[PDB]
Amino acid sequence: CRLPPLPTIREIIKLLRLQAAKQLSQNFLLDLRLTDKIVRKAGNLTNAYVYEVGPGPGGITRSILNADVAELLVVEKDTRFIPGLQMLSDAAPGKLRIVHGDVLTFKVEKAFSESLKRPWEDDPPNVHIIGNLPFSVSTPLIIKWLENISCRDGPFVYGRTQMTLTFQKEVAERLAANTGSKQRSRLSVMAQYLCNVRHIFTIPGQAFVPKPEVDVGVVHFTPLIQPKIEQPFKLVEKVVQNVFQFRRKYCHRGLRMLFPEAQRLESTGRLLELADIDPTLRPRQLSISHFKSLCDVYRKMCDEDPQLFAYNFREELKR
RNA sequence: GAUUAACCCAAGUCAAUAGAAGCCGGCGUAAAGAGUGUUUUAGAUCAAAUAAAGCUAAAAAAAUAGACUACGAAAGUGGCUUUAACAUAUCUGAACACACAAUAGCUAAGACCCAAACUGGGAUUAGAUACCCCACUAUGCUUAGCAACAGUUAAAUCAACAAAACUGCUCGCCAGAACACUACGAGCCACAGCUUAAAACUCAAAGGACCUGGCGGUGCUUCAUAUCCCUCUAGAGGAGCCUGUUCUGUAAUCGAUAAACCCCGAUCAACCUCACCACCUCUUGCUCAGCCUAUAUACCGCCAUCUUAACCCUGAUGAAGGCUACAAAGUACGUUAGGUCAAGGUGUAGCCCAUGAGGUGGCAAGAAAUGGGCUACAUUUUCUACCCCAGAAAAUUUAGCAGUAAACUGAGAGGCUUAGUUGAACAGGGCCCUGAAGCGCGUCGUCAAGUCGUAAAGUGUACUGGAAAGUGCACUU
Ligand SMILES: [Mg+2]
Ligand SMILES: [Mg+2]
Ligand SMILES: [Mg+2]
Ligand SMILES: [Mg+2]
Ligand SMILES: [Mg+2]
Ligand SMILES: [Mg+2]
Ligand SMILES: [Mg+2]
Ligand SMILES: [Mg+2]
Ligand SMILES: [Mg+2]
Ligand SMILES: [Mg+2]
Repeated sequence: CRLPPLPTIREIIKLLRLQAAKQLSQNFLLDLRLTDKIVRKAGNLTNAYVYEVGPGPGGITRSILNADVAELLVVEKDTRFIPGLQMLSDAAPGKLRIVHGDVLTFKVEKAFSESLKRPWEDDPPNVHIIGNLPFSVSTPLIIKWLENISCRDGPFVYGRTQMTLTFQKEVAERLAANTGSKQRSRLSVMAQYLCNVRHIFTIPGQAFVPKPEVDVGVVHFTPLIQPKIEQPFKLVEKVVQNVFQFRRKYCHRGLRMLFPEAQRLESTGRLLELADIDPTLRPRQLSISHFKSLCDVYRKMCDEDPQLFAYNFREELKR
């Protein structure tokens, strides 16, 4: 399968009409070899349906097409790259389906046929997502898709679709952080009670043609058959955010803020005691089972008190 | 590895192992010396502070003085008054004694004007501003808790680099990488994660200071900037023939005349003749015949192409370096599948029932777009007399630069060489490129190495869920 040569940075500057190399405001991975590595780590893609986000110049696109995919849905925001992607599509007829639009609003649930939809408890449904997006867009995207897994909608109408996304090295570590680690944070819990998350490898900044001052991690997500917390996404998000707002103080200092001041002291204690959270646990020392306990007790407290779930302590400190 | 020869020791040789064999050397940068004061058994010779009360002026914390450099052990202290008040008559000596001081990180409560990591909300490109605006947390606040000392500048000062080297006297510290790596395990946790280590082991290094450089490099700056530009000046497209290329067409050549014609120049086809096409004939014949058929892709010739050290000083006699003019170390021929067989040769090959000699017919093209050439092209003209006061007729390109362009005459060897006459127009800006110097920059990556690809700013720490890095707090130049 012969494909067009990859565009060098010269052609890319000419294409974006910048006429210089220090005005891109973007970093491109123009190394087909690292992209081969990433597509290898994404799994066995033979006759797979790949939803590739943030195509850009097309190193990831070329790497994926080199693997024997069936359909490769591309979603590009910029129109200066559609010409190159159209040349790629013509070089490999029938495999590249290009679309123009934002990945944060694009509806993947209708993109692929309904004959690929496997049940949730069965194997991942032969539909993969691969992404090298701006880090300013991959974090909202992963939050949105985590909500989708919690609701079993969106890209996960086909089942437990696997994701391979590039994040910043720190963000990737935090996504794949263990209990007690110095990178354990909100993002770790939020990703980990819904997915098996693996930080596979780190690409140094020197490998990107405009070299960034950061490293880039590649992280693989596989939705879990049995989520570790069976509560609504927004409730878990609220609990985790209030726990982790004070990362270096005891866990109760952050949990007291879920309740109005009037009943802060007694309600916080009731929460902790109907859970079994030792109040000397600092937030990085809480496993997903501690958060499951807190979420269950908090769901109860909300269900016998309607006003609670909408409470925001800063809206009460304003007055 | 074998073999030859050599070397050492020798009734031994020498592989392994183990001993013998070593601190009066150093601690800014290589391993090793500061938070401050007091005391301490011994050893040595060197016998504008601080705390209290009160009080305040401009706008709680203190402009001017302060260009001052004082007080205090250090951290620190600079609004006014008053009261207390600023140890000690030799030095060294604390992990363990007493006082202070600062730096992290958490824990309890408390205040909250203001600011503010995180967290929400609003506005913005066409991955918006990461950056603007609003609100409000942690936090910033307040408590209580977790090398010394004395003398020297004499010497060769002087591994270098810092910060000129020194002695004496005392304490502490230092004897490769290695403040290496590693979780047998332990604690917390409670099946899967976090925190916590020395030693072995391995190696011949590790470490410190300095120097040369090299980029077959990168851009720009100014001017000399002549050729080349650009401007500017003066002429050069229509018509008729002849040539170049293309397409179309034929069996074929609208091809040539030391070989026709013409007898003004030239010329087209000529029934010349050679050349081409289609048919035939001749044969030992011309004369041991006949062809200009090839070759300089044979040489020669003629043109053209390309290539063509020493000495003396400086750095402590280290790598290393050496300039000032009102002068401070510098001086001494080949090459070519080249063209030319027309003003010229010396050879070599070819066919010899044909590459020779004849005969019968045909052949005589068409069409465009463009390239080139030759003629006539006038009123500032043409004809006569005269040699200048008469009468009759009717777009690219080439040069420029001066006796040049343009126009007009003569002489030659027989398209080329020389001698004359008349005689213009324009004449301003900038470059390529060498010349003359100056500044800066600059000193690539990756999957298994290429049979790989390509040309205000910082340092920490904390949080970060719109993180290709941002913000907050404290510091540095
Ligand atoms: Mg023996
Ligand atoms: Mg040291
Ligand atoms: Mg003392
Ligand atoms: Mg505020
Ligand atoms: Mg001492
Ligand atoms: Mg003819
Ligand atoms: Mg003949
Ligand atoms: Mg020749
Ligand atoms: Mg942020
Ligand atoms: Mg910072």
